[PDB]
Amino acid sequence: EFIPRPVKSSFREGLTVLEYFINTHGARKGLADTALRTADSGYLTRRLV
Amino acid sequence: NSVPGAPNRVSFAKLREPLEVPGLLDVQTDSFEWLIGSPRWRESAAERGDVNPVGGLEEVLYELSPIEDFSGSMSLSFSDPRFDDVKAPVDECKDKDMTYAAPLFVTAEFINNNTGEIKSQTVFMGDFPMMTEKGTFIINGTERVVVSQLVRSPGVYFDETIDKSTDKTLHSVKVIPSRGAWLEFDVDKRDTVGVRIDRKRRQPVTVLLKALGWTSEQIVERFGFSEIMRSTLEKDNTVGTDEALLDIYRKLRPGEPPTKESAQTLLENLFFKEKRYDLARVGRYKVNKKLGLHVGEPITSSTLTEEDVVATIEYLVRLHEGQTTMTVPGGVEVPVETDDIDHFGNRRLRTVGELIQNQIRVGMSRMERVVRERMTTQDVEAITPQTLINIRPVVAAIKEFFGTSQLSQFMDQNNPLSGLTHKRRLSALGPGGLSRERAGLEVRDVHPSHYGRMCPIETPEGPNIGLIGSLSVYARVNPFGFIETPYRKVVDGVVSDEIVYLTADEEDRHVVAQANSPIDADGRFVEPRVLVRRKAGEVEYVPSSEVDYMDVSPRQMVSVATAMIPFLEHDDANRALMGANMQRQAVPLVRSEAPLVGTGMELRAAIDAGDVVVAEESGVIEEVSADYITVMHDNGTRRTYRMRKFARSNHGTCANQCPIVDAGDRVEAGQVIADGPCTDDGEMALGKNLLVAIMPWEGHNYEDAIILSNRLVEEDVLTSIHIEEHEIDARDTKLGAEEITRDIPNISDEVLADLDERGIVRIGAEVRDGDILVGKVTPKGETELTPEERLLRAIFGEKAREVRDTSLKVPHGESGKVIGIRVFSREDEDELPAGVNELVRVYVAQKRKISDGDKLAGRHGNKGVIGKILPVEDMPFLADGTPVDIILNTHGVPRRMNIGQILETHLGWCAHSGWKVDAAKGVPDWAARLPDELLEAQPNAIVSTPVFDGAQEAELQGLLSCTLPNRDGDVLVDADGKAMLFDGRSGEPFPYPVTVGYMYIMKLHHLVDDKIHARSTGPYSMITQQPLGGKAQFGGQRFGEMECWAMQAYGAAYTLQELLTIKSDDTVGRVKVYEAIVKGENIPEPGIPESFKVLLKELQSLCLNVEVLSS
Amino acid sequence: WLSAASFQETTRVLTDAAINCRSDKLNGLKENVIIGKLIPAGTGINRYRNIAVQPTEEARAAA
Amino acid sequence: QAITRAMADQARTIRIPVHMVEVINKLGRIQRELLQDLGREPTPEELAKEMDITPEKVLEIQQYAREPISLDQTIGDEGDSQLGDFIEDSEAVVAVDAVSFTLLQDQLQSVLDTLSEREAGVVRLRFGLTDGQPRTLDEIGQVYGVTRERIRQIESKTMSKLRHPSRSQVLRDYL
Amino acid sequence: VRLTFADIELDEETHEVWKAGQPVSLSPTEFTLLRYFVINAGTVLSKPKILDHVWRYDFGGDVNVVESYVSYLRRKIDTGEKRLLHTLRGVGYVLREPR
Amino acid sequence: KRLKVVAAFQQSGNSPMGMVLDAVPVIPPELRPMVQLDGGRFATSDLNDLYRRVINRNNRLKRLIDLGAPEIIVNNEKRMLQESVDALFDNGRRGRPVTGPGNRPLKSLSDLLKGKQGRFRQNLLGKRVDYSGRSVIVVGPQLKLHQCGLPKLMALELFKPFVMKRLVDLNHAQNIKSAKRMVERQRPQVWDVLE
Amino acid sequence: VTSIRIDGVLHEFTTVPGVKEDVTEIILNLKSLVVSSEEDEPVTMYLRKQGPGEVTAGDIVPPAGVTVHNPGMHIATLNDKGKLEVELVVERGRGYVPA
Amino acid sequence: MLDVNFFDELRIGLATAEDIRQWSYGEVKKPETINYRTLKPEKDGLFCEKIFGPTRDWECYCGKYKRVRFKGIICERCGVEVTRAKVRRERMGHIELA
Ligand SMILES: [Zn+2]
Repeated sequence: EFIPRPVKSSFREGLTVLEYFINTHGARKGLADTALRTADSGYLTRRLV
Repeated sequence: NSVPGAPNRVSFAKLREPLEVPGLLDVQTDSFEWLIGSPRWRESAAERGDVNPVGGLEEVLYELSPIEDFSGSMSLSFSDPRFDDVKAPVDECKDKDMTYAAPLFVTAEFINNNTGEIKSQTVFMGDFPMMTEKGTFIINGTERVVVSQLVRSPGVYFDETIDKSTDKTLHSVKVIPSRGAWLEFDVDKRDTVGVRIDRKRRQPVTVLLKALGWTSEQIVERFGFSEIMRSTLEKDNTVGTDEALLDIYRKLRPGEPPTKESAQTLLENLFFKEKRYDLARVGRYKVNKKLGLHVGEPITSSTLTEEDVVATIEYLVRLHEGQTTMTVPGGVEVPVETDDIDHFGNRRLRTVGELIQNQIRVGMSRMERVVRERMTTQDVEAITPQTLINIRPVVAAIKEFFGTSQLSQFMDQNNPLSGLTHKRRLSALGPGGLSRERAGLEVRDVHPSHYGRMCPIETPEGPNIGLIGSLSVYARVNPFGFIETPYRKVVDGVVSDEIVYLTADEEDRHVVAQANSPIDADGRFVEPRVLVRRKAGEVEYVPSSEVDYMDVSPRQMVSVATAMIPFLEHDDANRALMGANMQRQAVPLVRSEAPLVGTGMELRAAIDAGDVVVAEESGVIEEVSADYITVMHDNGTRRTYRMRKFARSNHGTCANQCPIVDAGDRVEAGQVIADGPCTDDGEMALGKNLLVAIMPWEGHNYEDAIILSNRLVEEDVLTSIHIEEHEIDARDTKLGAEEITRDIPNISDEVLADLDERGIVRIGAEVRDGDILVGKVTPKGETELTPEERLLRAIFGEKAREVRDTSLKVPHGESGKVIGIRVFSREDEDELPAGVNELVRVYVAQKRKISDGDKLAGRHGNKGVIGKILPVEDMPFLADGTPVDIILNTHGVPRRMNIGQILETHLGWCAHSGWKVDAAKGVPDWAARLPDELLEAQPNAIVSTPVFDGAQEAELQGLLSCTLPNRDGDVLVDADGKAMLFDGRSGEPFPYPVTVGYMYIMKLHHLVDDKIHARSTGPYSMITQQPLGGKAQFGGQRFGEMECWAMQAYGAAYTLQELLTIKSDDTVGRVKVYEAIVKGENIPEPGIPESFKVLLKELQSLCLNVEVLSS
Repeated sequence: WLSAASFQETTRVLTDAAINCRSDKLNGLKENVIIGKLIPAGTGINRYRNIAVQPTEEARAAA
Repeated sequence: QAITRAMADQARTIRIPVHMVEVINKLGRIQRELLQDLGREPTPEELAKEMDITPEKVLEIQQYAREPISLDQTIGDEGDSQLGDFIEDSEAVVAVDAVSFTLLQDQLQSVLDTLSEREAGVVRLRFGLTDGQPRTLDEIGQVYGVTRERIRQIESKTMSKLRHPSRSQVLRDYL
Repeated sequence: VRLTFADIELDEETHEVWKAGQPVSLSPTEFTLLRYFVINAGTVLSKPKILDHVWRYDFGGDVNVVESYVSYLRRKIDTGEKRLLHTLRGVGYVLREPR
Repeated sequence: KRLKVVAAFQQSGNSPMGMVLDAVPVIPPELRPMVQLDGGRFATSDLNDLYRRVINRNNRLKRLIDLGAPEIIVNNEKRMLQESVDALFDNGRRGRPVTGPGNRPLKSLSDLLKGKQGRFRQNLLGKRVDYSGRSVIVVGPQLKLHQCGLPKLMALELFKPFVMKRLVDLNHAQNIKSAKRMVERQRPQVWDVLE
Repeated sequence: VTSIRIDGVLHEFTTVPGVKEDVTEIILNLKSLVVSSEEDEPVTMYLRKQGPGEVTAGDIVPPAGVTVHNPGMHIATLNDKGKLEVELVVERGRGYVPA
Repeated sequence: MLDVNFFDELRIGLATAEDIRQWSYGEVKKPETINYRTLKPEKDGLFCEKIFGPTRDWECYCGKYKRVRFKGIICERCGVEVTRAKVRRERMGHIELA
């Protein structure tokens, strides 16, 4: 889902503690999903070939 | 600075902190002290919860005691577990491959009541391994570290589910105790309530309640509001307490004839008897807190209770009804809600002490069973506790844990930061934890309760992403294994100086403010609505007169390693994670210059890593050398610190220590006396400051490649000492005893020049690949001699040559000098493994220089290999003529969002050049809030930038504006941090100014010398004739299924056939192809692979008639 | 059945093949790879593997 | 008796006779008893004194008591590969010493051809090069019609002249 | 260049053996057998090993000739029934020093 | 679903008696090697234990039936023999698997045929290959499209027989043994012919 | 200077007894020596010091025909038990040549 | 069936007792693998030379034949067949179930 309070600042001006916390939330979710997706795509292409 | 010898490091921090960082080794040290029962932990428990101070050993001894026989007239008990002086010092234990341990004694008392007898003895329970002052264990000369693990705390957990068939809300509860049988309740799709226990999908709650001795009238009078399960009761179709017990027995115990008493005794033994079911103390506390049973009582009776069971059922039915508050009869009022399984209020931390206690418990259970059998068998009135207790199970269990367990790992010591991060690390694998294949995205995610407990940035990037993390820099471990963090309190709107440690349970019942809030320097908040964290982890704006807690300081949310990353808030999360992970892979160089721009965490990390000698007592320094340092204390006594030199670490890196003190200077307690591998002046220094331009150059830095000057190779700026050890042993064999000797049969004389009379290479002799280190020969006698070999022997007149020389040779692919030799022999009282009469280890060191293919990195995840080392003349240079030291591509910065590295570059150039803010008419507006003693910095100054209370963009812009010239009047770097560079090849000035500065660059442990591999023909496996794998053997590349698919897609069949038949499996094919390739003829036809024949035989062995038909 | 067993459900495929006494013609690419003979694709086709080259008559005369 | 005999017969992968199993268990039991009594692991000499047997036999029993390990057990920290993937093949042909051996065969054939036919044949049937069997003095005498003493003399002369510098230097590298 | 162990001192060049320092004569085959034993002191040599090296390569006889030679050498140099020429059943003979 | 197997049995020449076994085969010992590794310790192939268990159960059963035993004892022995055979073929298929030291399940015959680490995928489709190498990658912007830069030590090791034969032909070494010696020592006269 | 030699050491990774300085860091300090030679052949110069003091580049005796130019640069620091004895061999050349 | 890479078909099917006995080169009836002292395979054991071929090339159980000339002749004293030890990777055994 989307947190109602977004990050008002940018990386140029620097982020705050909670802003970095939520950014880390999103980044960790993405880093896990790509790792799973690699193996999933490998299985899919193995079946296809 | 709180450190007497701390070098001055001006800081940009705007807000002060109330409390200093605690001991970074507390998580291990305090736990081990609790396990031992030391007086320090006794005092700690007395000052904090003196109600029941008991160590792990005392607790397990009291739980096991008193062992009772069937008769009951005689019994055994254990008490007073005491320790003894250690066997040997840590250095001696590491050198002689011993185990740093200490004897353990237990006062055993055997009592006999039939006639009256007391037998008191001091039984030697074994040699308990000890923990050094740095939180490490020494096992067989190796430094092992036990990483604390994260496990679900035993207790009661509620969950909610949507069936998705009728969209009906269902609720379930699980009571999971450690070392016990599951308890489960749920509501089904219909109104029926299920108590599926030990995987038996029947017996609704009513039959269990009846078996518990509860009448139907009692059930309806107590649990009356629950109309759904009241209807379930009306549909129980099983009336009678005895009938309920009969049903429960006949289901959970099939095959046995139920009896009147067996049902009751089995129902009791299943849950209410601690011999087969017991929640831990933490589990009992969690259940009591959840159900509001006891609030002013100590933890006892760890087994489950019928009152607890009925309270759980009431909680489940009330939660399903939609209630939000329950007062259990005889208990306090508690909220009613589901429990998150990944919340840190339930994910407890099993530490080193807890793991050791569990292993001791297993060993002592085995010992108790053995001793009970022995004391039943042996005669009475002639028995002794010494003759009763046998310590073999206990010592076997402790050895089986401390060795060969994934929760006790090698202490990687690439650098002190790597060691300190290996300690205070929270894993999620091993026994009692989820597996990597078992793991899921939900557990791998980040929880809002992680704030201040587990850092969400520092974690491995491999397949275990999210399963391993690091403790927060301010975190602490509560007595029950729950991670708690300190936070200050606010009253009336003013922040006090009081600090209270809060577990994640209470943090949901409060409103925690923000660390860098606009404090008014009096206590009030200048801005009414501030950003805070609410109960459910939400962040929102709340008026200042409503918050009740505040963060102690910034960086509380971050670990120790990541806290050393400057401008962290300017870096993206993934790149910051990459940089934090790479910080622990930096090798220690020969100088390790301190960084120009850093944070305040480096000094504390270096101090707490234990790699720098510190003055235990204040005093003057009497004499100083390269090996030892003598300190003349105040009270007459003097101390001598022995300083290790060129000691090989776990990963083959030097651990040199150097004095930093003089011959007359005074030193106070805690002051750094000698710096270690990656320390400068007492603060961590994992890299070097390099002059960097961030423009592309001729494509040699294309796609994350890095360009460097040749002066880095020349001046030894980036060089590392790598020490590798080689071992060989002489052991008795059926044909006699192999001996180490310089007399090797049928060898040349030149190759024996470096061997002394002992047969071992002389110290300091340069060695290269293919040489001989230890001259060892074994008794082979003779084998089948072919006629050609007989002819050769009889024509060259060789003697018997009765022995075969399996001498030690250096591995293929490295060289270097010889440091020292350690010789072990059983003829000199030295203890060796049985059958071995001589052991020799040779240390080889290489002064490895920087080269192309090596991996360099920054502190912001900007890694890269070295594309090309350029000559110093052919590099860009400023107008002053100083060439740039390192060139990085500019296309990698904006895409990856790591502008913090450019911020660090600008600040590093400012620090190197020095600055002075012209306060002619007041300080400028951007420098108004800038702290004093920072308005004027000498050249080559060192500044500290806290991760979140760092230097602002306006302040750094002003500092770049005031950038006082270098030697003559010249400002090489303009206002916006750029400069004009002259091309070193063509000579024309570069058309546009490029950004230049000073950046901290570290050399990672990915040297190409350790990765280059090639193979033409080597060893093969036994079952199948495929070549081996890995650089340990000669290797051989893995041509996998994807490679086969690509080969087939290309349409080239001959190359695939060759890669499969004559290069891997066909033995005659290999021999013939080698013969053809040496004699010059063309490659012969491939044959049938051996793996196919192996598969055919395997299929035939499975009673399958498989054959091949030619027509 | 060789290709099916190497792909997936090895025990089930082997049991079914053994029960049905099935035979593999070894004409498939995967089984050719497994047994080590030339795959029936690309340079493994007969029309490409069984070509015969020889110097031209004028070239041989001039040689 | 039946249980103990069956345990001794079928407990270990490598069969050990009961006469040795009994002494192995006795040595282990009294070794643990001595360790318990003394507080330190008993030394091999103490164990030998307790056995009333020599320390060499004590050590032989100790090394006999070892059991084999599974070749298929996981060796890595995680489950990636088995121990059987880390063991070489001693009996496998190295594919280079075979080429060295056949070239040595050709060179030895040429060197033998450089000498006289009589001496070359004497050496060949004496060392068994044409066939596997190295013939005896009586055999070479009866197949060549020469006295055994004369055959011994000519064999010694052939060996001495085959030790000659150029032949020795040529054959030296093949070792 | 001499080959010695404890009380046995064999000089090949002069072709003599010393057992506590008096002349003693041996048959040749026994002499080269003693030379093979002394050159490999402390290491057991197998019976086919000894037959192939110290006897001729194509020895078509039976093994016990080596045991007769060993008995000859023992009664020649090892007077007592506790010997320096040890025998290991099924593995062969060796010349160590008793411990 | 019953006919799909009944008719398959009917049409072919095989017999449904193949389900039961009166005798089982034994894989060749080289496919189940027992090797004395360095240090005197031994290593077994984890199939010898199952075969030994089956042999022990069969011998005990035949001894019991020859001597004369109660029918319940004979039936228990027969059940043990059947369980041992099932463990040898498909360990863990029925009930808990038979486990060795360290509480790890013994691998059976079919256990080395299924899965990614099984023989079919890990040893037949893919293979370890000689005359091959690996190392890190750097940028080669001065090279052409059809060219790559190979380390000289890596290329020497890869092309070892080629360079050995060529240097023997050039009379730099008298024979293959000397050629191998000079290649291993990396003599200066090796790179010139290596190019 | 291309090669050095200390009497009490055997390789660069040891420590001379009595001197606070290490061998490797002594080498690195010696890296900053500037000289001027007139003889192309290798030339040896000596440095001998004993007693408590800071040995610099002014205590090294250059043979005639060569010149040292930075004698005030620091080399090592000794103690009462300290004793330094090193020999430096120097040659001409151009550019950077590794060890 | 001649291993010449000329395979028209590859067949599988259920194996009967007669087929298993045809495959088998002998019957193993002893759960012994290696002698603990001589380190040699035991007779009629899981590694029996008589059943599975000689351990060493051109060698009988004790050494009555040790030459390549004795091609394919079984030893009268032991019963092993003098051939290449690689046949130990091809010969198959069987056991008779009670
Ligand atoms: Zn025989």
